Amino acid sequence: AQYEDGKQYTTLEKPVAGAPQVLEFFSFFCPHCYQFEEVLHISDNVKKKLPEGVKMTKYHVNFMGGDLGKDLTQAWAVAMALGVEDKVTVPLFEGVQKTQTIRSASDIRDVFINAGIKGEEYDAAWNSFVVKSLVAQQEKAAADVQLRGVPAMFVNGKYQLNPQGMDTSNMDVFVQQYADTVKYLSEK
Repeated sequence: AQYEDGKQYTTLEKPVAGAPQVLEFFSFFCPHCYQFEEVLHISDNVKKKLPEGVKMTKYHVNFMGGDLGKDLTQAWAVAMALGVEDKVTVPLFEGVQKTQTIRSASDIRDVFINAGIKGEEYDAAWNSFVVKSLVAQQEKAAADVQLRGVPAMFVNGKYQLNPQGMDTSNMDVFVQQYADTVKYLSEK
């Protein structure tokens, strides 16, 4: 067929019940994730092609960057709680990987302040139990698919995108194949 298990996607041995419809995992430490987000704009091109009634979820992971990695998962929970993902994603990626000016929880916080989130508001969220449960959700989602690498995308808790089985000679064409594959899996 044109789409084949084991080629553009894989099937989870152990399907995950009640999983988000489209679930993407990343780390601000992850070099391919940087490419996916700032150069390829994967999350965005996927959404443009998702059928109506299909929601997209994006979670940060702990297993890269040690202590700072965990802080970033909590900051990403803060980002989700305040709904400011589209304001902090670029400066966090560049702060960790481009300028390398993010070295501590305080440096992460600076990114939010610079993005116009007020200090009291950031700190309140950071220390909130709503953010604690959002950290819990991120961890549990990754745990449910035995996640050992990023970037990763899962559709309906049963299919895992397989980008290594795609031509990367043209960046535009890779992105649409990725997006079209997600659309296909979504309609499965």
